[PDB]
Formats: sequence, C-alpha cells, structure tokens
Amino acid sequence: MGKRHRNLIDQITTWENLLDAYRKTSHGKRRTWGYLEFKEYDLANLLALQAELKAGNYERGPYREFLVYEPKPRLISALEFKDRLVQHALCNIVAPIFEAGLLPYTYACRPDKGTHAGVCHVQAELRRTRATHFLKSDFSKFFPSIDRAALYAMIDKKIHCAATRRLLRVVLPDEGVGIPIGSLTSQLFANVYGGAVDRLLHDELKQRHWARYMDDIVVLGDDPEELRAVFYRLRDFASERLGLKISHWQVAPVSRGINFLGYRIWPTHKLLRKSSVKRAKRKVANFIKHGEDESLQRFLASWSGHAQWADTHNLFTWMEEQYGIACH
Amino acid sequence: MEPIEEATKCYDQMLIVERYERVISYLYPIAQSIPRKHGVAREMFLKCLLGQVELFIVAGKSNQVSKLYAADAGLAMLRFWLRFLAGIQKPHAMTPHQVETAQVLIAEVGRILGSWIARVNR
Amino acid sequence: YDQMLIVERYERVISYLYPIAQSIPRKHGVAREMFLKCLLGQVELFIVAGKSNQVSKLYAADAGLAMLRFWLRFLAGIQKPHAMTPHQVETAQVLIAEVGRILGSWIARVN
Amino acid sequence: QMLIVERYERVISYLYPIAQSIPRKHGVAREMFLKCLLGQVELFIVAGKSNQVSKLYAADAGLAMLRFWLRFLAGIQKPHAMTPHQVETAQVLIAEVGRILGSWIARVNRK
Amino acid sequence: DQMLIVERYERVISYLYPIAQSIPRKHGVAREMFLKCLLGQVELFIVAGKSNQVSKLYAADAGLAMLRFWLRFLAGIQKPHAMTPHQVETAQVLIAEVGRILGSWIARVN
Amino acid sequence: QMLIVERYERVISYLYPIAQSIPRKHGVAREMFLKCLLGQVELFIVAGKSNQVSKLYAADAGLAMLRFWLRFLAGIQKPHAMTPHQVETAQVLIAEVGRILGSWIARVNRK
RNA sequence: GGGGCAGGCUGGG
RNA sequence: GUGCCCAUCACCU
RNA sequence: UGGCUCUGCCAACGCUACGGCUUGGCGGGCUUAGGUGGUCACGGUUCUGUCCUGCUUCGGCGAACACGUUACACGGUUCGGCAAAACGUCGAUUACUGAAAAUGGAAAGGCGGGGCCGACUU
Repeated sequence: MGKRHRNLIDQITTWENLLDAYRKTSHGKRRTWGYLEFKEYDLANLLALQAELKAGNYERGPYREFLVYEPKPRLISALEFKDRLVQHALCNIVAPIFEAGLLPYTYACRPDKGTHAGVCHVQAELRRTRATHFLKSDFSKFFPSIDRAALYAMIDKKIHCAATRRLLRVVLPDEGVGIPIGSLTSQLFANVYGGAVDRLLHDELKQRHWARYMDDIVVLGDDPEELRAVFYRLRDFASERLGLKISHWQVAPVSRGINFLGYRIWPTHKLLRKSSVKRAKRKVANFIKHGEDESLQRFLASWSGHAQWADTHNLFTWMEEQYGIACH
Repeated sequence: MEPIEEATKCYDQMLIVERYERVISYLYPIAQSIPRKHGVAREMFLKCLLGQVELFIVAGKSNQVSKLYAADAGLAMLRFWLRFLAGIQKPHAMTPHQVETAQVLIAEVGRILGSWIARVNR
Repeated sequence: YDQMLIVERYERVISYLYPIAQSIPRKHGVAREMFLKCLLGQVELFIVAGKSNQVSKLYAADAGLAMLRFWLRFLAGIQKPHAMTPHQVETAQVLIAEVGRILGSWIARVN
Repeated sequence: QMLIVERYERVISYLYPIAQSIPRKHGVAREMFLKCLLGQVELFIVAGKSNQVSKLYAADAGLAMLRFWLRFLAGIQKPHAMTPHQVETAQVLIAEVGRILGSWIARVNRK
Repeated sequence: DQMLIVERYERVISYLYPIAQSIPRKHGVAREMFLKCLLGQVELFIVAGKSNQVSKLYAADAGLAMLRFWLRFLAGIQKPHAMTPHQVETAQVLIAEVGRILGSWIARVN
Repeated sequence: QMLIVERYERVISYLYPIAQSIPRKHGVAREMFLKCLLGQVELFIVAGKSNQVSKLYAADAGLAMLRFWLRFLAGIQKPHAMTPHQVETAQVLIAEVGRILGSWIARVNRK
C-alpha cells in the first residue's frame, strides 16, 4: 500500500486502534488476571500505553513461560495483557501490510484463509492440475529457528516507519534465532518469514500449485523428479537464506495422501488424521465413562466442525453407532 | 507501563464483577423496561442489580468472608428479583426466557462466588 | 497529608464526575443516584480511613474507588439515553488512578 | 427452611399489586412498604445463609413491620387505602410466613 | 412490649403523617426524610421487640429523638413552613407518650 | 447527645437554607447534601444513646463529610452554590460541633 | 520379532 | 499463552 | 424510568404561622460485538484380546478399522476466457526531489492471481 508504509506508529497508537487492540487482546481472555487487572483502569491504561508507544518508551514485559504437553510438549511463553495488547496494536497496522504481500497460497494466521481454506486449496489444486505427485515439506523447529535478523530484513522492506520498526524490535528483538511461539506478533512474522519460501516457490521456481500453512508446504506436481528438484531448491534456500532445516519431506504420488493441516487430502476425499480420530474417539469414550455426556455435546459440536470438511460421514455414522450421540 | 494497579487485588472479585457486569448488562436493560408503574420495584431491583457490584467489590478488597456471604445474599436477592420480575410483576417485566437467560448469568456469578467463598473458607 | 491529600486528589474525581453524574438522564436515575452516592460517598470512605488508620478502612476506600471504576464502565455501557462517554471514562479513570496511586501509597505507609 | 421464601413470595404476590397501587400522595409510605415487602426476601435469604437466630429475629421483625404496614396502609385515607379485606387477606399470608418463621426460630433455639 | 409502643406510636404516625405529607415540596427532602423517620420508627420499635439487644431498644430511642429533632427542625424550617409550633406541641405529646413507654421498656430490660 | 445536637441545629439552620438554594439542576447533590446535613443529627443522636466510641467516630466522619459538602457545594457544584463566605460561617458552626464532638470523643476514651 | 487399536496395572493428574 | 475454525449462548437490525 | 425543591388553573384527604402548603385532577415548561466451550497448528510398563507389518523417490510415509481408510460425491475446493486495470510482488525504502530522504517519493518494466469477465451452479 504505497510500498513504503512510512508512518505506522501514528496508526498503531491511534486511540481508535489501541481500543481495537484492547478489544482483540481481551477477546476470550475476559476471565484472566491480565484482563481483569487491566480492565480496572482500562482506558487510563491504554492512555499510558498509547503514550508509551507514541514516545518510544514501550518496553515489552518479560515472557511468562510455561509449557503444555496436551497438544505437544511446547514452550509457551505468555505475555502480559499490556504486551499482548501492544502486539495486537502492532498486528492491526503491521499485519495487513505483510499479510497482503503473502502469496494467495499461504494459509496460516491470515484472515479469510485458514486450516480449512488451506486443505481445500490443496484438495482443489489436487483436483484441478490432476497432480500425479506432490512434495510435502515441513520446517524442523520453525519458530525456534526463524532468523530474527533475516526476519527483520522482511519486517523492514515493508515497515519503513522507523518507530514501528523500533516497536517491532521491542516486541521481537532483532537478534537471535527464535521467534517466540505464543505471540501474535510471532504468528505473523513466521508467516512472513516462511513467505520467503513462498516467493521462492511461486516467484523463483515458478511453482503454481502449492500451499503453505506456516511451516508446512505442499507442492503438487506431475513430475516427481521436478518436485524433488523444487524441494532441494526450497531446502537450500530456506537453509542458506532463512536458517530453516527441513525436518520431514516427501515426494509422494497423490495416492499417499497429503498429510496437510490435520487432513489427509486426496483429490477425491479428505480423511482427517488418525491422531485426530483417536484423540476424539478417546475423548468421547472418556466423556461417556466420566458422566460428562453434556460437555461431550459441546466437544462433539466442535469436532463436528473440524470434521465437516473431512470425509467423516462413515466415521460420524460409526461414532453414532458406538455411543449414540448426535454427531452431526 | 505496568497497568494502573488497584490495591487489594482479588482475582475472584475482579472475575466475579466482570461476570456480574454481564448480569447487569442483561438485566439492567430489562430492569429499565419495567414500566413507570412498578418504578419502586424497578428502583429496588436496580439497586439490587447495580448494587451487587459494590457487594462483590467490598468483598474483594475487604478480604472478610462476611462480605462474601453478604455478596451471596445479594445474588440470592437478585435471584428473587428475577422470580419477582417474572411472576409478580403484572404487565410482564421479564419474559420467561429472560429469567432463564438471567438465571444462567447469575448462576455463573454464583459459581464464581461459591468458588471464592470456598477458597477463602480454607 | 494522607487523608487531606487523598481527598483533594479525589475532589478532582468528583469535580470531573459530578458533572457527568448529574447529566445521567432521569431514565438512568437509579444508576445516577447510586453513582452519585458512590462518587460523593467515597469521600466518607477516605474520611473514615484517615480517622482510624485501620488498613481495612483504606481497603474499603479502594473498594469504593473500584466501585467508582465499575460505575464508569457501567455508565459507559448503559445504552438507553447514555452517559460517561468512553472518553469521559478515560479522563475519569486517570483521575481515579491518581487517587488510586495515593490510596496505594497510603495503604503501603500503614502496612 | 426455604419454604419461607416461597410462602412469603405469595405475600409479595398479594401485597405488591396493592403496594404499587399506593398513590404518589402516599409515596414515601409506599416506597417504605415496598422496601419492607420486597426487602423481606433479603431478610429471609440472609437468615437462611446463616441460620443465626439474630437474622431469624430480623426476619420476624420484618414480618411484624409488614403487619404494621398493613395496619398503617388501612388507615391511609382517601380512595387510596388498603381495603379492610386486603389487610385481613394479607395478614393471613403473612401469618403463614409468620408460623414458618416461628417454627424456624424454635428449630434453631432448641437446636 | 413492642405491641404497646407500636400502637401508641401509630398515634404519632397518625398525627404526623398527615402533617409530614403537608410539608411543602420545597422542603421535600426534609419531608421524605421526616416521613422515613416517622414511618420507619415503627421498624425500630418492632426490631427492638422481636429481638433483644437493648442496642435495638436504644436505636428506637435514637429514632424517637430524631423524630423530636425533625419536629423542632420542621417548626421554623423556612418561609414554606412545615410544622406549626402547635403541630409540634401536639406531636411532642404523642412522641412523649411513646417516649415514656420506651423509657419504661429500657428500664424493664435494664 | 443534647448540646452537640443543639449546636449542630445551628449548622442545619445555616446550611439548610443554603441547601434549598441549590438549583433543581443539582437536585440529587442537594438531596444527598440534605441527607448528610439533616442526617448527621441522627449520627449525633445515636451516639448519644449507644455511647460506644464507634458511633462517635461515625458522627465525626459525618461532620467531616459535611465539611466536604461545603467544599463540594463551594466550587465542584458548577454554579458554586455555597459562596466562600457561607463556607467560612458554616465551618465555624461545624467547628463548634466539632469541638464538642472532640471533647466527647476524649471523655469516652478516658481509658 | 516389530506395529496399532481396546481393555490389565501403576505413575502423572 | 498464540492463532485458525466449529458449536452453543445472549442481543437488536 | 410511578419525576420536578414547577408553574398557571380548578377542586378537596387534609394541614395551616390564614399567607399558604399538601394532595388530586387540569394545561404549559423541564425532564455487529461479546460470552462460553471444543477441534487443528500426559504417560510408563507387562498382560489379554484384536488387527497391520505395507510402502519408499530412502527424506520418510503409512497400517492396525472412519473400512469402499472416503456420503466414491462434491463443496463455488466449478469450468472456460483474460490478466488491461486494481491488488500483490520484485524493480525500490531505487530513479527523482532535496545538503541530506530527512517518518518524501515514483514509474517503465518483469513476475503472480489474489484479480477480472462470462458460463453453469451456488
């Protein structure tokens, strides 16, 4: 939007934006110590935050680092509501000036693209193109390997406002190799970072059938030797340019199924991943033999959304036959 | 920056009040819809609805279980007011649905008050 | 000091909020009367606090300031007619915060 | 004993219609009668969250005050009074609540 | 006993309530406060009788004393007069009667 | 007591005319001021019977609140109701009842 | 032999 | 703790 | 918001310090977002059944019953045509301006499809 973006700290600290950031930061978190300690003097707090950001004295408070194992052993560093609000106020001005240069086929943490628009893009781009083959790649430890230095050569070919840049550099220092997972700022900058490989797939390499979801990159082909080339070129790039090691990759015939984004995406069907089933199966079974068959309806309604995309009719019949509960 | 601190920060009082603000935000509109007549009942309902926040707040800052039970008595009085505004108020005041909705919100605040009473009682 | 200072700083809250609290339409009259009793009645909370030094009295002064902040939130919500505009809440919260600072220092002094 | 409240809520259901009826003329009496009638629920509720006989006696005092209000509103003059029937046919309702309160007081007193 | 005081105080109310409704709108706060002191002292007596702390029998005395204040205050409140010096004399007699009963009751408890 | 109230009657007799001059606009502040002014008599009276110093400090808080009300009516009320002179004369009368309250506080906390 | 599912038993919780 | 979806809950256009 | 410490008028519960006040009618004035859940980006050991043990481009992907791993049928996940524009992106925080790009600042062009235009369906 002008290829210069050279006055964003004026828009980041607009009261009208910090109120959006505030409502975005509090959305869902209105039962937390952070919201409720902030809510007290909310607009006086946003007036001392606006005026911290406007001054260039905003300093990001220390990450409260816990860790959960239920999804996967992570290393989740939280931020204070003040800090998640500053991040929300950045990523209301700064996000749409990055998320607009993200090629259409990056499906992570950008509005109107999702897990579900991505799996659909892959299935779709699998049906059209009649892909005989596909390269699926994945970045080792993506966030904990993002350069935070060649990231700020992309967060700086676009921000050009030398105060947004210094707010971006408070909210995420320009030195190290570790974009924190559990930052709104970081979802964005990882999509941006990876977006570099998108513009080594789509720009260089002239790959027109792909999808990237944050660190996972599907690349439908037709010649499996070309897709192995593409991968080699993608890995060499993302290693030399971005410091990303490719954990897993494969160049499978579209027949193995593209284990993309929680689904297994053939042209014709889209089985979800067995993990999801087993987790859900077990979750349901537990709910039954826990007397919690009323929160199960809420869980079921949820998983009925994660699976309305997938070809889970058979599975939904099967789960209705095993426990009776109204899946769909 | 460090958000403007109140003293005696009680997570439970802050949480209960934010959840009770939803009771107010629901009931205050339908407390203000109560006609001119039934204005004393309304004023008394509004003083029970909007004045329960003070009961929670004083319970939070003056960490004394008495003020928490006074908060419980007020929530029970607010539950009465739902009963009253539904049944005894004649034009209508509160549609049966609205009592069902409000009772859910007050129940949420009831849960939090109960947990808070319990955590203090230990 | 202490009680005298807190009240003079709280007089600024009243000086700001009493005009706002007198503008609340008779419609929101119970809210207004309760807001005015919370605003003008927090002086009594401070006054009692500096006549005892019972730190519980300065905590119930904090509860009153917290109730006053509720009232700001609430009166900014009240959609019928309307009252404390989000700005008026912002300005008032700054004043109450200055009173909050003084109350906090006073609580700590007593501690 | 929470049949008290649900037996008192028929006192309210009887007395509230004729308490709203009390004209603006007798407005202070009405507001105080309505606060006695609708506010006796709080008296019962506080009694039932404690089972302290003090709160049970306060509930009794409120029922006795409500009986006063009936006799007062009887002689309030004009086509604005509580008709002698209503005074009697509410004292019956309050008496039922009075019986339960008495039993409840006794239950607590002889633990 | 609460029954006796209240029946004698009902005479105070029956005299003063008409007078306390005649207190001008100008002196409306004083009137509504006087009415809440007048009707409302019944609750003070009733609470004193349906319990026993003596403190409640003193709060009844304080209310009667506050009612006596209100009489003297309303007598010569302003140019919108409220209670004539006479109405005060009549009311003070009735309040004195309930004062005597309250005193005897305080004594019988003490 | 008796003498404190007789000296506070002078405060009321001075301030009540001032409180009745407050325009309709500031009617709720007036009602609240009048309930602070005319309602401090009850605070003195209840201390007079129930001699507990707790009731005596509430009388002091009420006098201090009445002094706030003078501050408030002189300035914070936008048409500064009480003229600065009237605050001076009122504070003299409140000071006289303050002296008596102080002596009474001292007489009670003799040991 | 390895492997997954559902139950054994023990921790976490 | 972060985002993406799903469900349900209020509430008027 | 059953207001008004508010007036004019008329009455009468009444109260009057005899002025009024009270009270009643009667006019006028003042009066989509959020909440809550729940998907997607705890194990350890032997045992008893139960099935798999296939694939590989050597990265890994599976399997073990969602069992036709699939509602075997498509989601506007449609089909064409374009790609001018706008968008994106590189050109570029470049040329240019100006001492300095300094919170100015292009473009030609190149690359996209994200866009466009129909068809058919939604």
